[PDB]
Amino acid sequence: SMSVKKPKRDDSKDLALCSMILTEMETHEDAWPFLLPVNLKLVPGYKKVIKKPMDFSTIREKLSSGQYPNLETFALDVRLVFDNCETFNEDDSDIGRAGHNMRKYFEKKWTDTFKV
Ligand SMILES: CCC(=O)c1c[nH]c(C(=O)OC)c1
Repeated sequence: SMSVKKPKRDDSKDLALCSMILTEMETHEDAWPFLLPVNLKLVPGYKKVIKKPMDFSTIREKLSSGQYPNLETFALDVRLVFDNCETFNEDDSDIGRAGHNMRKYFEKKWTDTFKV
């Protein structure tokens, strides 16, 4: 509270570390469904069903332009990518599978990078 400061983790490397994780995401072989925004004019349903579209290139742009206040807002957008994917795709589809795989890949890198 006021004048009662909690000790707080060093956050000076967060931007660089998030960029690094995002690069590992981008270069994963199952990243292809998520590299670019879904084409809202070629994909039926998507615009109406998915209220907040998100993809790696949009995350990269936001990261590169200081639009994440902290690492948690970054993780929220990354998870949003995979939550959208689950909403729109069958688990037993290539894209569905890819989403699960990439989510797992992210969360381990997240834990290993920041959870001490
Ligand atoms: C034609 C199908 C298609 O373009 C598509 C289906 N699901 C998705 C998607 O969820 O991208 C992440 C794209």
